[PDB]
Amino acid sequence: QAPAYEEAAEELAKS
Repeated sequence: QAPAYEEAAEELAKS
């Protein structure tokens, strides 16, 4: 599942 963590995965690499 993706509990508001999959969106942070893109923000982590795109930081």
